[PDB]
Amino acid sequence: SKVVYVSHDGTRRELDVADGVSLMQAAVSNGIYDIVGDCGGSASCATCHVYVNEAFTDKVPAANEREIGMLESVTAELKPNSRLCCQIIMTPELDGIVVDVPDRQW
Ligand code: FES
Repeated sequence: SKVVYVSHDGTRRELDVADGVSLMQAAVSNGIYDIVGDCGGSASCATCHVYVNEAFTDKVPAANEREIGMLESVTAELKPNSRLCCQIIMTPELDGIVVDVPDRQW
């Protein structure tokens, strides 16, 4: 399924992500350098921060308590649509999802 990672300067990078793969994993294994994913996807670091386009924030599972706590420590601006993309699992239902990546993770 399609996922578009828009870098902070506007570059739209599209990837085909298989079902069950997190957006963080697909990102770090396909050159999306603006996403670090340091902890490996256990909602333990804040380095996979992205802004989910509002047309999809409702189709994606709500952030659990751990993510909510971790998001408080994001280094870039924290927005209402901020999410740790390691917590977003790709599914056909999300095909076309767009996420904007901040200018910093650390
Ligand atoms: S990869 Fe660490 S919180 Fe997402």
